[PDB]
Amino acid sequence: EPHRFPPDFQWGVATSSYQIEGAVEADGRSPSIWDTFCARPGAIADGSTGAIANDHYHRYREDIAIMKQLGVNAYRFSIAWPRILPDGRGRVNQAGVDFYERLVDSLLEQGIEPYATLYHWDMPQVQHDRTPWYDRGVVDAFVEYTDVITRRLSDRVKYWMTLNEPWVISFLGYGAGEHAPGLRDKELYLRAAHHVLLAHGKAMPVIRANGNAQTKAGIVLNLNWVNAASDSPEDQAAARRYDQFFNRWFAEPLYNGRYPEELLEWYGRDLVPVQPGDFDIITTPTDFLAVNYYARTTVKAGSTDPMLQVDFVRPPGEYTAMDWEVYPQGLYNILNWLHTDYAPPALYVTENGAAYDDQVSAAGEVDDPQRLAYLEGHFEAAYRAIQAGIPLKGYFVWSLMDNFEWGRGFEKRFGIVFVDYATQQRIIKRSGKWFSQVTRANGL
Ligand SMILES: O[C@@H]1[C@@H](O)[C@H](O)OC[C@H]1O
Ligand SMILES: O[C@@H]1[C@@H](O)[C@H](O)OC[C@H]1O
Repeated sequence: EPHRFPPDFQWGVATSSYQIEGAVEADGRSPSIWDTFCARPGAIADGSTGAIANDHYHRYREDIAIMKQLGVNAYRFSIAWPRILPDGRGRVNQAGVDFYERLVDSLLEQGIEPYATLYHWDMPQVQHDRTPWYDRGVVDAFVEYTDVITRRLSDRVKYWMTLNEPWVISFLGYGAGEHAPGLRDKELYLRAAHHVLLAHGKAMPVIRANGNAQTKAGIVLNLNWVNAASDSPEDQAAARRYDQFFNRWFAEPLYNGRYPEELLEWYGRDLVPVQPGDFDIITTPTDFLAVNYYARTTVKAGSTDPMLQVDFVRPPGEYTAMDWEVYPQGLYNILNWLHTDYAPPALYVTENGAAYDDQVSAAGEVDDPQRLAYLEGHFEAAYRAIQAGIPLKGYFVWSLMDNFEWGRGFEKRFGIVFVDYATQQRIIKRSGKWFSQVTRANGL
């Protein structure tokens, strides 16, 4: 009664360049804003950096053979700007383009469809020094990079995502100081949020011009299910503000050419650097909307976040090692909201997964029953979305393998494949062996 996904459903895994590649000085790559941020005392919980990570730069063929064992028909990765244009603009680093050619050819040779993210947070440092996200000149810098890389690969890459999680780039990078470049200012976050949207909309016709009739592109939004802690008017309004901040701030511009008006007023409307024609650019038609979903966030009126006047509440329930509530209904809820309000022609889940404490048994196995249960419940929510008529075309598990989890460093393991950092040994987890069966059965 709750069995099979559509016959051409895309089952994948996802990664990003800085989280897995390592070889940070190899083959002409220049430092990213993350290579510099990892130097800051207190920025990374375990004091780690992405300098080596999974060494996927060297080990990609072995990682693609693991993908074949998992039976995925798709693979979501990001392209490092610092390998392609190490001076940020101008001179193409041929050897960096060459890595992504070898990666894309190794994937298509194994029948794995490439889903390429253009921007997953690793701007070159030298380019951030000229154009941070809050400087409108960042838009043409991103379009130039997009132009260069899409010209080289669009014969072989059909699916293109512009930027990964505008909320993270803007708010964690410039509003909360938790991600590179590590600034913390309401105005800088709002400028960066606007310029991310404009870089999305200006990139879109360049991806299309450099491609063919098969080329599909879209943006990737992180979205979480937001819940008021109670029916108190103060708590309902706290939830609505947080929802406006987290979920609607990017979606409303993308589909309706407006920011959420109540939150825009709350902030100071003049702080957002909107020019005439900007919403026409931001609303440029997309082929799909990609969604990164992890959790339910429960909000009360409070002062924890002084910017939004909210506190977070943990309902009784199940939490990952990140302290993120496990709420698979939230994924159905988000997909249904997007379907009803915006009618994207296609939806992808480009990230969903969990971090739990993992150990290699005496027998060399990784028994992760809480990660397996996490995935089973979310896959079941996706199946329900499809049965309700929501045009969900694919699902990418975060992550293929344990990697550098940004401010959490390597202590949080998201992989369905375990990495022994002492040896770079990959061990497919119990959750990975289970997924190996889901992909092959195309269902649960
Ligand atoms: O994507 C985001 C994560 O990387 C960070 O820890 O804070 C919020 C998340 O949704
Ligand atoms: O890259 C990932 C990000 O997109 C998600 O929200 O945060 C977890 C990271 O693993």
